[PDB]
Amino acid sequence: GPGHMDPDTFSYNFNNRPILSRRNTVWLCYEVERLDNGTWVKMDQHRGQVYSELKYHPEMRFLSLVSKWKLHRDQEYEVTWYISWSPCTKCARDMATFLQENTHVTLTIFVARLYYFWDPDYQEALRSLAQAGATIKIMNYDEFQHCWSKFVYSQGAPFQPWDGLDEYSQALSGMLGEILRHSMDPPTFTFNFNNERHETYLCYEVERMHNDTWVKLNQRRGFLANQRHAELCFLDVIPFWKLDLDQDYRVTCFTSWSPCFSCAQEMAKFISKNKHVSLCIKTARIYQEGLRTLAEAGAKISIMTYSEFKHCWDTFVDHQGAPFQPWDGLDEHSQDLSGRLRAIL
Amino acid sequence: GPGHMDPDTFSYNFNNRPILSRRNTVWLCYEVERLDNGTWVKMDQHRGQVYSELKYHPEMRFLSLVSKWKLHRDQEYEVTWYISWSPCTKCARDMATFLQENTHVTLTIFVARLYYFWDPDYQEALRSLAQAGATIKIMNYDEFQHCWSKFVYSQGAPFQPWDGLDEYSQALSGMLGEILRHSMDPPTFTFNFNNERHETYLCYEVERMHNDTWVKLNQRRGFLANQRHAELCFLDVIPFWKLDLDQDYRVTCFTSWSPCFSCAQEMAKFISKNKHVSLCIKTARIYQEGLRTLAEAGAKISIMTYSEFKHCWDTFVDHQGAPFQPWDGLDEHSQDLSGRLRAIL
Amino acid sequence: QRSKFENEEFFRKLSRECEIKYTGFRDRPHEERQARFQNACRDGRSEIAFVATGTNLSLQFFPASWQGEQREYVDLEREAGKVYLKAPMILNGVCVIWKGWIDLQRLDGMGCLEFDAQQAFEEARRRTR
Amino acid sequence: QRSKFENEEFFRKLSRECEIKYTGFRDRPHEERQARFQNACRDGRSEIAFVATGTNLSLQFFPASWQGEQREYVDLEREAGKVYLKAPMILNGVCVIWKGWIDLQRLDGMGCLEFDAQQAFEEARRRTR
Amino acid sequence: EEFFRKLSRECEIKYTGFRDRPHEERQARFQNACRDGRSEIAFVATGTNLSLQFFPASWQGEQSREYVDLEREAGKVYLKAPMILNGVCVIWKGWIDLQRLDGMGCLEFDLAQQAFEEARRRTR
Amino acid sequence: EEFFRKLSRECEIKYTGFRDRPHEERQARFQNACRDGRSEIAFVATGTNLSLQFFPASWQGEQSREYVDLEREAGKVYLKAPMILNGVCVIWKGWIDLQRLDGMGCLEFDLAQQAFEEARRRTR
Amino acid sequence: MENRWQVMIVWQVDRMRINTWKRLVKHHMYISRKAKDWFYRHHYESTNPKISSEVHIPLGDAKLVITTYWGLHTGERDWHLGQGVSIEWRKKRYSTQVDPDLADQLIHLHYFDPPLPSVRKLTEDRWNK
Amino acid sequence: MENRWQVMIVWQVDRMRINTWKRLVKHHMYISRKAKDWFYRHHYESTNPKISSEVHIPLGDAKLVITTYWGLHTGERDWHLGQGVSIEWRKKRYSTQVDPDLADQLIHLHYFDPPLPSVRKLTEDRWNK
Amino acid sequence: MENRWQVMIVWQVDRMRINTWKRLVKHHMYISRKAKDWFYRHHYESTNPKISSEVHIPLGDAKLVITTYWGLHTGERDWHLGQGVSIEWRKKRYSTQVDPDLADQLIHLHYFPPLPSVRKLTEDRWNK
Amino acid sequence: MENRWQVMIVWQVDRMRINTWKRLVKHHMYISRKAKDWFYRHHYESTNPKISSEVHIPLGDAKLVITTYWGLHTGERDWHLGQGVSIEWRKKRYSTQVDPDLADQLIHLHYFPPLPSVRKLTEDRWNK
RNA sequence: CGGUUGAUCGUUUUAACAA
RNA sequence: CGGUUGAUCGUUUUAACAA
Ligand SMILES: [Cl-]
Ligand SMILES: [Cl-]
Ligand SMILES: [Zn+2]
Ligand SMILES: [Zn+2]
Ligand SMILES: [Zn+2]
Ligand SMILES: [Zn+2]
Repeated sequence: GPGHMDPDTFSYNFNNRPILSRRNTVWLCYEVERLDNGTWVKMDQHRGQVYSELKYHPEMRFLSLVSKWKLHRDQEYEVTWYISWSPCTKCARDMATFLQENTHVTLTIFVARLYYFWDPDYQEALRSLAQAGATIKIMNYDEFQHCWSKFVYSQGAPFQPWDGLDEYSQALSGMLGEILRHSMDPPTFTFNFNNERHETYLCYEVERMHNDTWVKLNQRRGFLANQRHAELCFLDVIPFWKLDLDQDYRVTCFTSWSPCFSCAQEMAKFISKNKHVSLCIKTARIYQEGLRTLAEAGAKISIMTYSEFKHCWDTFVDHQGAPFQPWDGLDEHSQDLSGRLRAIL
Repeated sequence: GPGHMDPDTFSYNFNNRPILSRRNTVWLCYEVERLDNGTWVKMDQHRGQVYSELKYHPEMRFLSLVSKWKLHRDQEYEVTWYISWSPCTKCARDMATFLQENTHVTLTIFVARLYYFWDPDYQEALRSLAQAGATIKIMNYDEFQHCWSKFVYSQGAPFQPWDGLDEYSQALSGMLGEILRHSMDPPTFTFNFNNERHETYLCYEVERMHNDTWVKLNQRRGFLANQRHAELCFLDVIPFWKLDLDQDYRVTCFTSWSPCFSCAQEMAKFISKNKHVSLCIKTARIYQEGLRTLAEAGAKISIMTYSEFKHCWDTFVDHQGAPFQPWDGLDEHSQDLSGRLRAIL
Repeated sequence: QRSKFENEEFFRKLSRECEIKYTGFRDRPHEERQARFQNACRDGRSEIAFVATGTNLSLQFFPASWQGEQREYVDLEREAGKVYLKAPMILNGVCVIWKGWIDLQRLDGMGCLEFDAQQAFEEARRRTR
Repeated sequence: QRSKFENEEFFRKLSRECEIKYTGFRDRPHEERQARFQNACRDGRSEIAFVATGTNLSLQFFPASWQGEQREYVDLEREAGKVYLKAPMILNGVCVIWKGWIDLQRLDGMGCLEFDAQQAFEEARRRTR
Repeated sequence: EEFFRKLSRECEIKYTGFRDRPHEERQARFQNACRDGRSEIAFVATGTNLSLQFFPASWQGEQSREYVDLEREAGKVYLKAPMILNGVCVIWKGWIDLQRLDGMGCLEFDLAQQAFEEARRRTR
Repeated sequence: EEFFRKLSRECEIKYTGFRDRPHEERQARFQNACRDGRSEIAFVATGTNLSLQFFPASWQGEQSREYVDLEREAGKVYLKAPMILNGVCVIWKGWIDLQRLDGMGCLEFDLAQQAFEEARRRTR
Repeated sequence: MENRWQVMIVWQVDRMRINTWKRLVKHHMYISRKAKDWFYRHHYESTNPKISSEVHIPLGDAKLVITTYWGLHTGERDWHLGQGVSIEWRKKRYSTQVDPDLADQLIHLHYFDPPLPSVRKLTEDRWNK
Repeated sequence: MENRWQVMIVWQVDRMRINTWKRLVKHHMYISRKAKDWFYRHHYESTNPKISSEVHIPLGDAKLVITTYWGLHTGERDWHLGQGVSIEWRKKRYSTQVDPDLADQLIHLHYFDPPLPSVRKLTEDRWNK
Repeated sequence: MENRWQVMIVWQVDRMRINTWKRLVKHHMYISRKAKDWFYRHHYESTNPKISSEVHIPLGDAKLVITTYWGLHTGERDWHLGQGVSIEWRKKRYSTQVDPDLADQLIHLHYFPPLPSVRKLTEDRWNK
Repeated sequence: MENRWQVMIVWQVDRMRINTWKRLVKHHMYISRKAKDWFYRHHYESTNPKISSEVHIPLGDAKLVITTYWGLHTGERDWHLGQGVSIEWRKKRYSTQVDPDLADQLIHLHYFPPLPSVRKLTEDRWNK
């Protein structure tokens, strides 16, 4: 049925806290659009919401509904899902094999929470689902408002967001970006990491100490951007790794601009509270008291060089078999920035 | 929901023709009773009807409903099912493992049709379900009327049975008795097969010719009773075996009383129409023109002796490790009956 | 008859502006749709439906065995790549004939109507008004 | 107070004819029900409920951490095989105390009530009638 | 042919009967089924899903000598069966011990045949 | 002990990697994983589900010499690992050919030990 | 030609309208007996394998029969999944297919001279306009 | 004793009555604004992990709060699956639990001096009588 | 007693694979009509109680018979009830067993939407 | 590079068996309180990326550690992602592997509604 | 696959849509 | 298993029950 669920179930189930224990049911709100004369028109009757059963997840019921619909196969369809938990292995595999057999339908999925984001089995299932042609995103405030207005029997009552919605959304976006292994295309890399821009993109890697030797972590590698600036999002993503308090970890950051005042203060406080995490920041530009305070807190502020650029191109760039090509005025600008930073610090 | 299904779906799905092709959905009407002060009281809210899904059979949904009910475990419950198709292997196994873990609930099942009664896999699944403690029966006219009055939104309209309901019910009862491998307890055998009684019970076996030698068929062995007399029910069960028209089959019948006039005429016509089926009737009593006509049609009417009694006791009697014990006045009465039949025929 | 056919709204609606198309298995690819349509036209044991594009009206060609009580044809060999359809019937008490054709490739074509107890129904219609 | 407790219908109903029982996990066997009840009585981190046999009234003993704003006891060592319950509360503006006990084997027992702004609520009750 | 030697190396055979039941009655049932017949006997290869089936001749519509014998040596049963495979008349022989329903088995070879050989060469 | 000889007879080992992928890259990945390390290598017995796992030492929280070597002979790799099992210090050694990721492997043996032996005898 | 066919004009309607029509007919047939002379034939009395129901309405000495179907081909619109209706008028082995307008006029001329059951609301296409 | 508890009288009710109460309150709160000064607090504003909703009703200078719960223990009857209600009256950190009769009397004294939302119909036990 | 027997090679498979086989075979001889020359024999047309169904593929003067089986006391997950498939080239009272590869090559020589292939039906992933 | 490694014996099992194990273990140390002396360590408390969870059973002066694993490139139905179980008797820096039978006998010696047994978790029906 | 149905798990799968 | 939730697939799973 189209949009007749009570607000209390919505608020209880679509809470976006990354670790939420007593939500054993999955809710799926689905809508369908059709391509006509080059524009996507809403299909008003082909929308609704379903919930799970003891051994019957909402994806299976949606597949049964699609089978009963008997959509014209000579048309193009876009389906949008809003789901509380990310699909499990069985549901992800069956959705992938459904998408592979029906090329006239595309699927976009918004998730409130990630289900077992620390389990490589579900990570591989989600990666396969994304490779099959599905778009997986994190449900933000706009989507919550849309679901409240469209699928909730609110009777005109205003939507009251829960505490910490934005921080949870940013943390979940960071984890999803880690899981899906996103990469920057060469144009964005060239436009953003040039030393000569209203956005700040930062990459990050993690290493662990073992017998006076640093060993890289395969999963703890990635990058993110701004939606608050990107440093706050990274510091919000950090606590969900559960870094051990007995071993030594080093976090290497590759940031375009220098951190702001509030971001630098937050980073300094975080690295002062956690003595087991060393920080190595290698920036490319400068956006100086905050930088000096951050450096004196324990961080190692440096300037990117050719080796760092080559590592970034090999690591976080979707070059697709293309070697790195440096741009004009790289070495002189890098040397000038390094000298200026050495004189300042 | 309790009893809100339209009459057309009921009439389409609960048709009891043994071979029915285009009914791809399963309907399950369930009701529950509870034991209080030694009497079984109806639980008015714990009843309803469900249907199947693409990969979700009604048994699974009923199990989920039972889980949600949270019945008191210190009580006794009786559940009654009315289902269109007999349960498949997965559903039968899971119902058996549910019954084995919950000893405070008993289950009685009425089936409109038998699903793949010729498939030994489903036969074994049904036998396991019956061994687990479930009672499996064939849905007769009284149960159809009860379901029409209770689970159908008929709005007071009278029930109109379809053509051939009783014959289909008798044929399905015979097939279910063959599948479940029923047996007579010693008291019934002694009371009915004594040569010295308002019921006629008949046993039957089948053999096939192969190089001038009779080979028994393991599945085609059983017995039945009256509900029309038992001979008409047996002749209705016969056509569903699909006996081949090229080989030679012999049907051996062990009947208590002699066939009636109409039953003898029907049997003679049936054995005259089918020349590939020989009939060997070995009766125990006489209920004579019809018998003479049946004998002249091609049958071999005989009288039971000690060997036949021993075979019956070993074959269709639940003796449970007990040898056969003949009763008084057996040999003299058998010899007198044989002499009288020889003089008559 | 002729005046009733040329004057009543229903007959004019079905005779003036009508184009037909075949939508048998709309969720299946074009090739097996063509194969199923050809098979159904050839065996004579299954229905074939032709839906007017504008309205919800449809013509169903049921097999004669499904009637049980009792000129029309669905033929192929007149022209390769086309199916021709003639269906006489009685509509609103007058004898009318439906004529059409659809191509096997597009599963589309044209279709229109023509002209080609009886007194009891006229009396009932007069008393109906 | 005393006159209101002895004269009003609600207090007399909850004080005169009342017997309590524990129905925590009614679909579970007796042994694990006893184990869960003992565990819940001992840890103090989960609720315990006691339902009046006749009516739908129930007493819930929520942990104090769940309140967040602010004598009563659920104790075991007074007698082996029994749990004793004391719960002071304010009902209909007057201070009342609930006293009961249930055995660990039958998960059943007895329970009844006793007697042991304030003027603003009296004014509201007088204006209520 | 590669198929023969692919399914003729280090191949041991083992009985599959009432697997979800205890072993003693399993050998009892194997014993009495091998004695009387009127039943199907399976022998699966360990490596793959290939299986030799022993069907009574009465189950076939029509109609070559092959046997299963256990009375020549106590505690073990010998199996012999010729069968035409891919145009050649190979003969499969083996044995299993009666105590553990396990043993060894191998297939060694002895107008329509040439017709199938021509068709097979044509199917390349 | 019966366990050792039960899992030491006619036991051949075979590599399990990216099984749902073609063989050429499978041996390439086995090659480079055996070269660099920083990965887990599995060797399962054919008969049962027993498996030998090769984990990098950096994955353990703390801390015995054992090796996997392929440069002594081209096209084949040799495996050596001591490990204490049931109170005795058995050593598992084997080899697999690099072309087919199959081969042979066997385990031959070399205050707390006596303590475990006493506890095991007590657990009868 | 060895293929013989039958021609029927079937008005494609959705499932909700079929359910509403059946419910209204059965409600006005038994509870509020304004239409008590009607004969509501149930599912399986027919040679045609796909004929879900058949309502007979006696009009003087003839009868107007409305038969609904299920299991037809899909339609052009989204909710034309294979159900339809057809109305005709018969008198002693003489049948003529009837416009729903004329059918409702006949119904109201003889019987009506919860909403009353009309065929114009059943057969009207709410998805093409 | 290291275990500290809170005492609440919770009226055990079924799911349908909870849904009807919530629907009526929200319908008379926004559409027909006879009760517009009420504050319908949504699910998660509480320290208690199991408190599905909380309706605040200002009565002069104090407020009557009705809180419903989900996730409680099962009841004695068949449809007492773990949901309940509790009504109390508070004025500046002074709270007293209120009889549903008195609660409805207070509600009708101040506001009412689709059916009107009453707590007597919500809390009444239709399964024990 | 044991003087007469019958020997065949039977490949244990899953029930869903048998259903897929008997669905594509019916589809290809009824709807697509690419294999309308094939024959299908049901369970009641054979004397062997364990025969599920038979598919006859004409190859000119000879035929290829592929038969399915229930009732095998082998089982897949040790349920003492397993399915199986057998292949037999038949030419005027001459019979032989054929491995799936040669049978598929025979089918492709004379014949030819998924297609009914014998390798997909007979191959195994439970032991490989 | 290849100079340092770690060797363990890991038994491939199914995910549902792992879930059953970790459900009965939690039940028996939380509700029934028969095994309240056992310890449970989650995934984030171990350095090995492939460790799922660890269960510690005290046996007096020593302990029995049973560890679960995801991420194995073996797989059950060849999905390159399989679970596994490992057993280890540990006594004050001394460690050894223990077969399931001896571990179950150790548990029954010191300890003891279904019970958490290691044979039911480690045994196989896919190859037996 | 309209077959004297050997049975694809067909809106032939649905309580209110005209209360 | 009220845990700064590591997440058992809890009527915490349901459109109308007071229209
Ligand atoms: Cl899911
Ligand atoms: Cl079923
Ligand atoms: Zn799922
Ligand atoms: Zn900032
Ligand atoms: Zn089933
Ligand atoms: Zn009779």
